[PDB]
Amino acid sequence: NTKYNKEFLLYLAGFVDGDGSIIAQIKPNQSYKFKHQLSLTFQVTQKTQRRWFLDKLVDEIGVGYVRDRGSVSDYILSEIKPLHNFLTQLQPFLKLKQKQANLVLKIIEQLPSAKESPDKFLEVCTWVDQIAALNDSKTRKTTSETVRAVLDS
Amino acid sequence: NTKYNKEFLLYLAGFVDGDGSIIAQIKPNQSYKFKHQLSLTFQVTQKTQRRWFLDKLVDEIGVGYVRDRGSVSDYILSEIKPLHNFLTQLQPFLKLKQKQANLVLKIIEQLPSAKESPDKFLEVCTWVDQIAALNDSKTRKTTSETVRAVLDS
Repeated sequence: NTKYNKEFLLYLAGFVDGDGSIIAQIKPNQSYKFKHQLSLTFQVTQKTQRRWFLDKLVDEIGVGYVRDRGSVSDYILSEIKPLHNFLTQLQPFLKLKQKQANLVLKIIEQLPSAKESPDKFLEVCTWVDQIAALNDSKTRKTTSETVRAVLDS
Repeated sequence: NTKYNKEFLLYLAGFVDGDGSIIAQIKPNQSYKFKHQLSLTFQVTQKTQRRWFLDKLVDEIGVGYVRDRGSVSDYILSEIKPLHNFLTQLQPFLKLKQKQANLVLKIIEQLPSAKESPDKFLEVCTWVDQIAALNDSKTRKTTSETVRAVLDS
């Protein structure tokens, strides 16, 4: 229920439209009722020499974490409830990635019913794919890609 | 010159910090007094399917142009006077690329004197290099790189 400052949201939306990522993924996981688990991730990446900017985002957003990946680092926010509150506030200012944000919110509002319904879940799976297409990523996998995801998990 | 709206500047500054380019170059050119010419470029790049965002920037900034490269296109602003007026207004909101914008301004304000003084021009050459380094680009060239730049001209 953190309320963010509008000038911050305006600058961060332009930053996100230029280089941030709003991503959803469905990965195989035998512990889940439908054998797959959803992950939702707002991500900003910088070279490690500007990791201060990512640690600053954690201070300013109040949630999320920074992870190192060698010569780059990311700010990651993947907790559902703070992610919903953050993207609800950022969305009105996004111009290139607003549809990704809208779909993540739609997915999150559907998760209680996706826990029990196969139909509700499979429909989340279609919105996951719509996000990937908006992100210019692959939305369809070959048989080898599917089995390899299973093996990787 | 034109006065830009502040919420547009905040959003565009975050967009520039995320993925925009403030670049300066010195290239060999026989017709110039010191045998080299300066180019100053503010550049935003998008995939061609989102070229509309770049053509929109031309409408909103009031100057600059869009060029197609392959699967990508750029908005380019390289005219001195409008570039100075635009970066003067955007600079207070930049958080990662502010030093590049300030050096481009300092270069532009030095251009009348750099026209006649070798020392003024060579000093602009040092600011060009400082921008390159801030851009994580190389600031020193090998002999083959220098001669090739001559040949390319």
